[PDB]
Amino acid sequence: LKSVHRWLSAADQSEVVPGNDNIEYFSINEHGRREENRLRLKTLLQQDVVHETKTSTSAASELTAVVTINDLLEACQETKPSISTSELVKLRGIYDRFQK
Amino acid sequence: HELNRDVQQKVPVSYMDNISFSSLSSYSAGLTPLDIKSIVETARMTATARFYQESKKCGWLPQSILITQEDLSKATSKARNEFSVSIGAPQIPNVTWDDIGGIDFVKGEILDTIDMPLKHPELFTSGMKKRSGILFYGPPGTGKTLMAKAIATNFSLNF
Amino acid sequence: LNAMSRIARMVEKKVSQHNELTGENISTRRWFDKIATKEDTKVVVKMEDFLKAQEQLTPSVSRAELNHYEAVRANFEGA
Ligand SMILES: Nc1ncnc2c1ncn2[C@@H]1O[C@H](COP(=O)(O)OP(=O)(O)O)[C@@H](O)[C@H]1O
Repeated sequence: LKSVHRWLSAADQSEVVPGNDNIEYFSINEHGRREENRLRLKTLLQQDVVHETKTSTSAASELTAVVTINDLLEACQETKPSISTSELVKLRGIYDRFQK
Repeated sequence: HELNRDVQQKVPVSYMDNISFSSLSSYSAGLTPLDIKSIVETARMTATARFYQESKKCGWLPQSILITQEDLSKATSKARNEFSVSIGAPQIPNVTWDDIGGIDFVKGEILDTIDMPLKHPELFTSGMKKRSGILFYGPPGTGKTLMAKAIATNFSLNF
Repeated sequence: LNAMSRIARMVEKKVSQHNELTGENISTRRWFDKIATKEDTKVVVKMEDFLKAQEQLTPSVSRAELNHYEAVRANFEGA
């Protein structure tokens, strides 16, 4: 978990297809709709042939999320699961002798 | 020329523009497993009705039947409603109470837990990572239902 | 069970002379066909067995338990 968190932080999952839309404004873009940016984006989407989206899924390279000893030490000496042997002494105390 | 096949009317039919098949596919075509023919025929219907109702003078004349994405969305809502009787299907009958991203501190946790199993909010495939649900707890009558519809319709797709 | 263990190791080290690659005789894991002398398998007890058992077998009734059931007997029916 800590290693995948570190890998996510390092990758940062940012800077994807920046500045896709081109600058195409024109002077006569007035005397009508004031949402011309939305219409231009609509057309830029529409000029595409079809939603291919045949992208290579292996580009992520998720296998690189490897652990390190420093990451290993993120255990931070977690609390014990068993409170104390004192609570369990009798367990073997009765079985110092052979079992019944 | 599937639309045109037997609609023997004066002029053929087409869309020719402006529709976005990804929107139609994603918006509510889930659980419309087949008989999209219903959808497309209802679209043809709305379009043809809007056409023929035109007067002879009318100030303008349409040359051919054209389907628009707005009527198609209307038709898909209608179809989902009329399917509701066949099989129970929630709707969006909510007014003036939606997408309050700043409603509370709880929203951030909701978003940061709904995201990881999904690609577009979080690239990781959640292979070894444990996927989990969300449980809300507290007095009744103070937010347990509207949150669900809001989240479903704003970030998820189906409810 | 001690006899079984003994004969088990016996059979293992015996087939270790024929299953190994230097012998390359049989590796079917069905060696009783190879050890056709079934009499060779005869388990027989020795004082090793009984001695270790007496060492490794506490009485299965506590002094407390025997005392308790003696007390139960003290409810000697009809008196
Ligand atoms: N903080 C809030 N978040 C969401 N909805 C709220 C909130 N406060 C009031 N409401 C409105 O009142 C209702 C709050 O309780 P609700 O979720 O209906 O629980 P119950 O189903 O027990 O009545 C919501 O349906 C919504 O219409």
